[PDB]
Amino acid sequence: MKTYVPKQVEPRWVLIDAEGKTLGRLATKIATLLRGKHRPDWTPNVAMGDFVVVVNADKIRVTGKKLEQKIYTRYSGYPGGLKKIPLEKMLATHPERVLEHAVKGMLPKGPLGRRLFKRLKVYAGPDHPHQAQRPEKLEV
Amino acid sequence: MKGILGVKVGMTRIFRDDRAVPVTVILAGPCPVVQRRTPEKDGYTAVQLGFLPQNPKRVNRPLKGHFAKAGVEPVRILREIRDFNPEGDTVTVEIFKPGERVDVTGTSKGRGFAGVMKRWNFAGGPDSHGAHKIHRHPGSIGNRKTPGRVYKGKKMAGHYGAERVTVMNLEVVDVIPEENLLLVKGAVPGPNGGLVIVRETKKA
Amino acid sequence: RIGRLPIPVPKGVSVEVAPGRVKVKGPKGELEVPVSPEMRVVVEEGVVRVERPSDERRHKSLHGLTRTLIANAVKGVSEGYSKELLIKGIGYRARLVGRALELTVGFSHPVVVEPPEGITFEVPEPTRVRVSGIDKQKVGQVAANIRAIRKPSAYHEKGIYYAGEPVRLKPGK
Amino acid sequence: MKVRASVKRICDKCKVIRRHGRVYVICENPKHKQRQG
RNA sequence: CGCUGAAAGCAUCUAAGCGGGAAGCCCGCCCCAAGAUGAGGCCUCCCGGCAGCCGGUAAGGACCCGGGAAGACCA
RNA sequence: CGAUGUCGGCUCGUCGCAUCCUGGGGCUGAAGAAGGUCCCAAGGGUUGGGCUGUUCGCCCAUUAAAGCGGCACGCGAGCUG
Ligand SMILES: [Zn+2]
Repeated sequence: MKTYVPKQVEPRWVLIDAEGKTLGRLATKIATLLRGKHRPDWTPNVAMGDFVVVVNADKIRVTGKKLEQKIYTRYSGYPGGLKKIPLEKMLATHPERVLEHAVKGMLPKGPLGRRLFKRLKVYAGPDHPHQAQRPEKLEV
Repeated sequence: MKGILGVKVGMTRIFRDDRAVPVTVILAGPCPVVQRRTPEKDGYTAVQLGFLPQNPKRVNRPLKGHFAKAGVEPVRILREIRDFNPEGDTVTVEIFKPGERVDVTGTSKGRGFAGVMKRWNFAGGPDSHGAHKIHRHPGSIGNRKTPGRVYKGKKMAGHYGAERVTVMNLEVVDVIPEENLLLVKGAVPGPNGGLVIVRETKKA
Repeated sequence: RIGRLPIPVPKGVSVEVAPGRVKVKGPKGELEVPVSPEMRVVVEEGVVRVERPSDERRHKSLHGLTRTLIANAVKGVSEGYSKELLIKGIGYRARLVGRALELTVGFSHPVVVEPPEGITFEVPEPTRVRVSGIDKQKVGQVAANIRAIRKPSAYHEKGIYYAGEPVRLKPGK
Repeated sequence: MKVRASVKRICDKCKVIRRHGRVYVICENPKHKQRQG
């Protein structure tokens, strides 16, 4: 009686409202659905988590003074190339990249992890071009 | 933002107000637009300028169709003037006027695998007092075990020039309408005959 | 003794409460006060009040601030406000230029100030200027910038002074 | 603005505030103006 | 450095809020840049037999050759 | 210790800020100018020479200034010795 492995399953699209939800918590549930660890047929070594689309990423909310005290930094490899970016500016420019950074901070690494991050699609604002994919709305 | 294609014909000083104002002479026009970069079509504003004309028997079908969608004769070189919607269909030197400030973008003369002195003006080493075989080397290039590597962007040998270069805030000494020639004070990047782009200066 | 206090609403003043914000339209004009939703607006004709839901520090704070603030607002749309300035310093004075106020207080040039929206610059003389409007904070803001232009001088009465601003300058040479 | 760690009243007019997470010894005397740091 | 302002009748630049404010930061200037594997966008050109597979192909390209302020080679 | 080349100078720099100048400000025993001190500030700059192996320092002349340090008291498979 070997442990069961499922066959390949079509990923079920899932829409998620970025508005009104906390950054960390929402990113948590997003990562959870992304892994497919909501499915009884779950298996680690294969990306069978669901495709996820989010809208109103700008409409995310964050507790405390994290608007400014949270500094998304980057590194160019160049001396003094540490580019600190506060959370506010990062909202004004790339809020979708904010959620990308937060959820990517929670995914398991490795090529499976990167493909999983490909499996996610953020859209700041209320719209997205995936109606053909039938994005199932799912409150969290 | 006004601009025009052009070619560096050479340099020369001339006399205005008892000053031998050195200028570079630049055959700019005429420049026919071939495609206008529109935001609805391309997400921004710009035009596409042909200069100089090209042999019809030396043009591929794709470009030929590109001039059929346009109306211009087949033309050798084609560039974009960002954020420039010329009402006219062939920009010429008339868009500028002598005394107007411009910025010129060209490819400086390719100096090949430039040494480190000529490329970055490193002092090199002494010529005597025992300098062993190092008269033009950069000396040290880093630090010891901490951090024990080479930072990115450390100046070294490589291709000095042969690159898109823009000198800025030049002055239109004089325009030459009949010739499509333009007179700009100072020097322009690139060799004589090397293509260039003349643009209004972004200064103020 | 202050959120305890009742806020009279002498018409013609339309105290319009919205969720977390009031819209008061008096005779002098109109405005809106954004307000903490935690505080209730006791909308009674003639006198409106505020009911702090608890007595935490945040609720006596927000209670007093909300009450006195909205009272300032209704007094704004109902009367507007004024804040004078006694320009001093020899040869220092101003003069209204249409809406913009020119002021020359000893630079390499004059200094012109533009009234934002209601903000009017009254020039009783070149030496004294009034800046009035419905807003209480904004009068102190624009007039604040005015006094910021040529601050008081520590050694001479040579600088933009508030009306009632006590003139305390130290001795010099 | 005397900066220090042990900011304190000097005269009775020395009023103290916790302005923006810091403690300020504000008073009429500009000499008495103190910033804890 | 402020304006409004409660907590705390007063006052308080702060607690709500708003403003000003530096060779500083971001942008703005210049250059690189879609291996940006998120591989972007726009224009123009091409059209059979045994997800494929073969075929010569179209567009086009390469080799070759004359070179070149392009260049170590390559490009 | 079956090797981690040791001072100094040269080249090349990169970084910290406990900032010398340049930017902003507070107080003053700040009349103005020049100042003193402290706060914010690391973008850029921070000279040439005489002496000495020297670093250091003194001195000459300047400068807005002529910063202190870290980087194996940086840097010898880069030079010197
Ligand atoms: Zn005191």
